[PDB]
Amino acid sequence: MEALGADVTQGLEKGSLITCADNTGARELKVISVHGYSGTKNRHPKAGLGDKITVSVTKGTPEMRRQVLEAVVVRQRKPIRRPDGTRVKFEDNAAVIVDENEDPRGTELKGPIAREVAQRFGSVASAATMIV
Amino acid sequence: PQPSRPRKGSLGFGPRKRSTSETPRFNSWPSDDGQPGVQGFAGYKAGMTHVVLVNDEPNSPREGMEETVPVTVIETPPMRAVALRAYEDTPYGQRPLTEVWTDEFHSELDRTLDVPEDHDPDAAEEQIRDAHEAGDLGDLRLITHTVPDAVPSVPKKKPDVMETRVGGGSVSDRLDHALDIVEDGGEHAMNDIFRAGEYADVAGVTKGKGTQGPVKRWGVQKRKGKHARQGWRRRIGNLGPWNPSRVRSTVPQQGQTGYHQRTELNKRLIDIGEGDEPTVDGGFVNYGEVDGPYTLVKGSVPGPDKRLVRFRPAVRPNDQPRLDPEVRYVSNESNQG
Amino acid sequence: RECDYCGTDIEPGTGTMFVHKDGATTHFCSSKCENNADLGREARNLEWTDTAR
RNA sequence: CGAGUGGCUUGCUACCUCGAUGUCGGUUCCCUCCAUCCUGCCCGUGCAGAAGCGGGCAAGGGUGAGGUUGUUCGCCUAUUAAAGGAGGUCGUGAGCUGGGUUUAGACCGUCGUGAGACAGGUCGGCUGCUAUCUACUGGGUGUGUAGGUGUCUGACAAGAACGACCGUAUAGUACGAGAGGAACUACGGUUGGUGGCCACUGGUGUACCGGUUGUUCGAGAGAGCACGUGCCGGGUAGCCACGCCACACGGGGUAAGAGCUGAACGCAUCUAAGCUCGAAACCCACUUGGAAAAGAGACACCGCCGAGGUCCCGCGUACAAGACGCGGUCGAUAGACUCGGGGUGUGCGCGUCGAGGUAACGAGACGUUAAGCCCACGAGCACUAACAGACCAA
RNA sequence: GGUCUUAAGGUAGCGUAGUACCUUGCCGCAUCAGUAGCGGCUUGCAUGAAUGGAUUAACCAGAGCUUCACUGUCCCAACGUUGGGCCCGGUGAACUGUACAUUCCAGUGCGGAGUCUGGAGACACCCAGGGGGAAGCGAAGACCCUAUGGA
RNA sequence: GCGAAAGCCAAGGCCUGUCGGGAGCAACCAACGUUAGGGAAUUCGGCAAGUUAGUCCCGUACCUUCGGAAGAAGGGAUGCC
RNA sequence: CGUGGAAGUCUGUUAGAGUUGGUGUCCUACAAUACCCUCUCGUGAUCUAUGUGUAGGGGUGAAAGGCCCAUCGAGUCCGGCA
Ligand SMILES: COC(=O)C[C@](O)(CCCC(C)(C)O)C(=O)O[C@@H]1C(OC)=C[C@]23CCCN2CCc2cc4c(cc2[C@H]13)OCO4
Ligand SMILES: [Cl-]
Ligand SMILES: [Cl-]
Ligand SMILES: [K+]
Ligand SMILES: [Mg+2]
Ligand SMILES: [Mg+2]
Ligand SMILES: [Mg+2]
Ligand SMILES: [Mg+2]
Ligand SMILES: [Mg+2]
Ligand SMILES: [Mg+2]
Ligand SMILES: [Mg+2]
Ligand SMILES: [Mg+2]
Ligand SMILES: [Mg+2]
Ligand SMILES: [Mg+2]
Ligand SMILES: [Mg+2]
Ligand SMILES: [Mg+2]
Ligand SMILES: [Mg+2]
Ligand SMILES: [Mg+2]
Ligand SMILES: [Mg+2]
Ligand SMILES: [Mg+2]
Ligand SMILES: [Mg+2]
Ligand SMILES: [Mg+2]
Ligand SMILES: [Mg+2]
Ligand SMILES: [Mg+2]
Ligand SMILES: [Mg+2]
Ligand code: NA
Ligand code: NA
Ligand code: NA
Ligand code: NA
Ligand code: NA
Ligand code: NA
Ligand code: NA
Ligand code: NA
Ligand code: NA
Ligand code: NA
Ligand code: NA
Ligand code: NA
Ligand code: NA
Ligand code: NA
Ligand code: NA
Ligand code: NA
Ligand code: NA
Ligand SMILES: [Sr+2]
Ligand SMILES: [Sr+2]
Ligand SMILES: [Sr+2]
Ligand SMILES: [Sr+2]
Ligand SMILES: [Sr+2]
Ligand SMILES: [Sr+2]
Ligand SMILES: [Sr+2]
Ligand SMILES: [Sr+2]
Ligand SMILES: [Sr+2]
Ligand SMILES: [Sr+2]
Ligand SMILES: [Sr+2]
Ligand SMILES: [Sr+2]
Ligand SMILES: [Sr+2]
Ligand SMILES: [Sr+2]
Ligand SMILES: [Sr+2]
Ligand SMILES: [Sr+2]
Ligand SMILES: [Sr+2]
Ligand SMILES: [Sr+2]
Ligand SMILES: [Sr+2]
Ligand SMILES: [Sr+2]
Ligand SMILES: [Sr+2]
Ligand SMILES: [Sr+2]
Ligand SMILES: [Sr+2]
Ligand SMILES: [Sr+2]
Ligand SMILES: [Sr+2]
Ligand SMILES: [Sr+2]
Ligand SMILES: [Sr+2]
Ligand SMILES: [Sr+2]
Ligand SMILES: [Sr+2]
Ligand SMILES: [Sr+2]
Ligand SMILES: [Sr+2]
Ligand SMILES: [Sr+2]
Ligand SMILES: [Sr+2]
Ligand SMILES: [Sr+2]
Ligand SMILES: [Sr+2]
Repeated sequence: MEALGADVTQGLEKGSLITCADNTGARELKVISVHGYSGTKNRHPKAGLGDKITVSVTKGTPEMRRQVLEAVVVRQRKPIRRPDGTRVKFEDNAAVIVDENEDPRGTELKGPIAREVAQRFGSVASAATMIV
Repeated sequence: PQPSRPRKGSLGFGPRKRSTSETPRFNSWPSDDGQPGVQGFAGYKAGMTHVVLVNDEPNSPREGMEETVPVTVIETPPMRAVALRAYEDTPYGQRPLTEVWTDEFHSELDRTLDVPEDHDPDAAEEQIRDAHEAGDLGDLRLITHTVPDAVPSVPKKKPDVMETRVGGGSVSDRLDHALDIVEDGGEHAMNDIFRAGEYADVAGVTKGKGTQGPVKRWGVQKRKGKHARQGWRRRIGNLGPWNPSRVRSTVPQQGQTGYHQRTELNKRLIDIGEGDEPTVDGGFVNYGEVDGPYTLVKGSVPGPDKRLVRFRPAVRPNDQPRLDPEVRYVSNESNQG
Repeated sequence: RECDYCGTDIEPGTGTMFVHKDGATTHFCSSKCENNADLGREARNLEWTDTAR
């Protein structure tokens, strides 16, 4: 993929329960896989800020629940490193549901986004209220 | 069918034993290209700080912006090239022929060597030239030492002697270039060989850790789950199969870790200067204060503070030289805190 | 820059930036300041802090 | 239908062990095979392109995470370049695990008159030993080569030190009616592996500072105990990874293959002689070890009555013993002291205030006080201790 | 089949069961995915009425499954604490020992060799280590068969 | 303090649960503390560890043999002067 | 609403009894059945000291072929017996 412009320490794993930062009807997301990733023996597949991940809807509306959808990691608790050395960390771990062409499934996005995610996934940026 | 997995640690840095010389010895030298010159220098590790720098890379989306880069401060005072050794091409490889020494020696060099009182620098020079005429001359290298006396933080006064190659032009012109450096008094600085922004290969004898187990030494797993409570925590599963009925040297075992020679490739020289510009407040921890000739190497460098590190122009660079990087800021913040 | 907690000048190429739930941004100079903030303490009440003196 | 190769399955045999070679599965760690799943280079195509199908060379590297099941096997999910198979006593219990098989207890079904049985199911049900030899990982002492110091050489040896993917430009281009849709090349990044390092972020930090509960020293002050910190909060150095740095290109010779010239055989022919090319594979390049390489090495200087080394002493860039490295007054090696740089968070005492209370008394607040206390780092500083002196040696 | 054996011919219930071979039975629940678990169906290889059937509140160091919470069980390991370990004084065993013994790769041999054959490698001694091999040490195999054995 | 509980301390007893000296004291082992982000992905199985916790107030489901379930669950409070 | 204070009743390392898991430590042991944490019972079919009775094809057994002095699908000793 295109360079993020920040060094990420993947804060999530396969099976991690995260927040769904949108109005799709999905409240909680569970990480299943991480796009383009291949690990090593015994290693739990790791996901971080800027990654396109596959998720299952744990909590939400009856229609959205149980569905296997693709998402993009927007916020994470574990720090990331910006080129000026500064570390940036968030209050929660969050993702936004995305389609085949990487366009957000919902219309409105809840909470902030990292500027590096915005640059990589453009249509998610032009839906973001706050970009930090 | 039991998952595949790469082996624990590399087999190319073996045998994992204590180094013979604390002074690193390069096993390779750069290719002969342009003008003649000494193919290396040496300093003493001081510690680390960070530098705010302007992006030099033309292919970066951040070209011209401020970037924070980690830097290892190494004190690089002038060294003395006290002799010129010449090698001859024999059917058994390169063997040393003769050495051309000086008259002017450093006051405290007698702590390591048996300083020459009676030598003939002309008969030696003659033997080397008769060999060049015969087409038997191999390469030309200089016997060089450091002046630890110039560095107040390093306790030693006993010089670290090492051989360094001279490459560049023709064998005739680099013989003459070599003899000129020597006959003066041998004094040369980091500037004579290196320019800020060039890629150098730093060689050093690592931080000694004494004896450590397979987990630390080879990166093997600790015993997991139930296996961790049975009496075995940091011991490997087995020393090998039933057959072959011997323990193969490739199996991860205990022993000496650290105090090995490593040659760290492609290290960018951020800045070469003089003064107290990179010194940390309160002094570098376990080292001291820097106020003299220094070099700022990008990232980490093998060995602890006070150790002798060696420099050589990169034998295999990946990137093109982007000379004299713009240093916006150098951190002087205390390393304690 | 200046620390949004204590008030000292954050040494460049150092520190952490905490992004709150609402979007608010808080620059910290060290872990000490982050930890005092998590304890619910306000910088004005601690004497060692520049915002206090 | 015919001919075979292997020795993973199964069957057969009864050669070996019944004065015992510990049974499945799993795990962990190492090596290997090729009948190749991916990756490199190729040939064919029912090869437009894209995506495929089939075949050849090729074992360098990779081949991962999970849900049911003791399972091997297998079924299933999402990822992936791919998530290949097999051997090493069905590798691996003087390594682990003990879920299954297969003791002694018990139940159910079936069988039996019965004891009791079952190649049926089910609950429970133990894991010994101080390493003599050998083997290897690391560490020393001697001898050989035949005075010492310093610098090297390189026979050999090890490596995967690198593997792979995504994205951008190429390009909405070549190709194609359209749908759809590449490449060479140049770039940016990710992943796995590898080696090193701690400025930064993070962990630790029973150094240290503070808060505070119970109890004891009459109160105060200041302390002990509460498991090897009572608990809580912060945390320096160091050590660390979750942090940071580095890890080519190119040559040379080949395989499959594409060809040139060319004869046997006037022609033709990539081959028989000759030659130009051509794989992630081989050699070199690069990193690490390596004078015990018995052809036991080279060079320079010093010295043979003295060069050098050991002991000794103060110490670590070193360290389980041993070894290694540095300093030793012509000195900053260690300690004290004072600064600097850091940790904590405002000391004792006194003064003002303080809900109240006749008063006694009074939790606490403010000031004095960026206070007090403390530091595994640095600098200054010969004050203290590196003194005295011994020995070997051509 | 629309009686025959041998007296009767399985009624209430329960049922893929601690009983179901086929079997991971079929449908559903739950999970990304569930040989598990629960519900339903159920022709039950070979359920069933004091050989007691069914059911059940309460109880349980009893067997299986799910959720919330929690966490070094794991990703993936780090640093620290105490006692050992290591060096020194003192005390001072045992297991085991046909002999020889510096081995390695192949081969051969009663077909699972440090000792045979061919090569390769190999200067001696010592320290620490984790246990690959000595089909390591410990126990005249409890399995299996055999004995005109025992109980 | 509910307490013959913990923890601390008297009276009384003891330094004889009877070998010591040394090395920031390495690997490895036994007991154990703390670990960022994730949170059972571990494993036959949460085995091991951890979480919760005393007291008062509020409040409390299915089912039931009416006894129980029940401290269900869940929520709030808690010092000193 | 109070009184009353029942119970093979509950919590409980009270004393005391027991022994689920760690398949931890030990496994030439401290110990021929031990150590630590965890766990169960603790007014009753309770626990316990002493005295006393039952004896080997016999006892005793809330039954595991358990136990009858480290000895049990028939104790131990000596004899039969070389
Ligand atoms: C039926 O299986 C057994 O009986 C196992 C055991 O009893 C294990 C004994 C372990 C000891 C007590 C000797 O440590 C035994 O003696 O095994 C023999 C045994 O004991 C030495 C070894 C044997 C002999 C040939 C090799 N084999 C290895 C182990 C084994 C495993 C078996 C087996 C036989 C053997 C024998 O039957 C199938 O599973
Ligand atoms: Cl995955
Ligand atoms: Cl393990
Ligand atoms: K046998
Ligand atoms: Mg696994
Ligand atoms: Mg620091
Ligand atoms: Mg800081
Ligand atoms: Mg064995
Ligand atoms: Mg082939
Ligand atoms: Mg291979
Ligand atoms: Mg096996
Ligand atoms: Mg074994
Ligand atoms: Mg065993
Ligand atoms: Mg053992
Ligand atoms: Mg079972
Ligand atoms: Mg069982
Ligand atoms: Mg069922
Ligand atoms: Mg009846
Ligand atoms: Mg026998
Ligand atoms: Mg039998
Ligand atoms: Mg009989
Ligand atoms: Mg954690
Ligand atoms: Mg698993
Ligand atoms: Mg438990
Ligand atoms: Mg009695
Ligand atoms: Na053990
Ligand atoms: Na074995
Ligand atoms: Na065959
Ligand atoms: Na096994
Ligand atoms: Na391969
Ligand atoms: Na499986
Ligand atoms: Na075997
Ligand atoms: Na075992
Ligand atoms: Na096993
Ligand atoms: Na080539
Ligand atoms: Na019946
Ligand atoms: Na832990
Ligand atoms: Na062994
Ligand atoms: Na009444
Ligand atoms: Na117990
Ligand atoms: Na009971
Ligand atoms: Na009898
Ligand atoms: Sr050299
Ligand atoms: Sr070399
Ligand atoms: Sr065990
Ligand atoms: Sr063998
Ligand atoms: Sr082949
Ligand atoms: Sr392929
Ligand atoms: Sr099998
Ligand atoms: Sr099957
Ligand atoms: Sr295998
Ligand atoms: Sr079975
Ligand atoms: Sr059976
Ligand atoms: Sr069992
Ligand atoms: Sr000799
Ligand atoms: Sr493209
Ligand atoms: Sr299109
Ligand atoms: Sr204490
Ligand atoms: Sr508490
Ligand atoms: Sr050819
Ligand atoms: Sr020699
Ligand atoms: Sr019926
Ligand atoms: Sr040992
Ligand atoms: Sr026996
Ligand atoms: Sr007393
Ligand atoms: Sr005594
Ligand atoms: Sr802490
Ligand atoms: Sr689970
Ligand atoms: Sr699982
Ligand atoms: Sr509550
Ligand atoms: Sr009771
Ligand atoms: Sr058990
Ligand atoms: Sr013990
Ligand atoms: Sr035992
Ligand atoms: Sr425990
Ligand atoms: Sr009780
Ligand atoms: Sr007799």
